[PDB]
Amino acid sequence: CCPVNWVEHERSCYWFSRSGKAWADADNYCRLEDAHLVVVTSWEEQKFVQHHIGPVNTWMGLHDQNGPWKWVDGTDYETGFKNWRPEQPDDWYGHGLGGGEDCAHFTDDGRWNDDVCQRPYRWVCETEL
Ligand SMILES: Nc1nc2c(ncn2[C@@H]2O[C@H](CO)[C@@H](O)[C@H]2O)c(=O)[nH]1
Ligand SMILES: [Ca+2]
Ligand SMILES: [Ca+2]
Ligand SMILES: [Ca+2]
Ligand SMILES: [Ca+2]
Repeated sequence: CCPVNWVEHERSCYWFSRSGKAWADADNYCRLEDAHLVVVTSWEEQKFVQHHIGPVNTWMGLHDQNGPWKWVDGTDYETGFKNWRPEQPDDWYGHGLGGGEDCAHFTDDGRWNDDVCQRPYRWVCETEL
């Protein structure tokens, strides 16, 4: 029951961009497809997403723009799956672009990093069947 060009996996439909957008734009894009930026809640889901994105920085539906870490669909961050890269998240200001780092993305090895929301990265949308 996924739309055409979406990939079905464990009761979810995924769409993998082949272009980049700033996090807020990627967020708006997913919402307009009645979907959200991918919410990763298991090791199995992480591996599935990694397979399709490859070694490329890719936005996910996890951010801390208004304070504590939140998943875009309300999934609790504290008791949920996490796959941060060691020493991440670090809310780095050293990039000199203003602010810390408020948006999460999969890195080239799949592990997560918090980065500057304005960066154009590829993204993944997810909808639940
Ligand atoms: N402290 C520090 N972290 C860095 C530096 N360059 C990159 N990073 C980190 O590496 C991430 C990119 O993979 C950034 O979001 C930061 O967390 C640097 O010069 N200093
Ligand atoms: Ca999910
Ligand atoms: Ca932050
Ligand atoms: Ca970081
Ligand atoms: Ca950039």
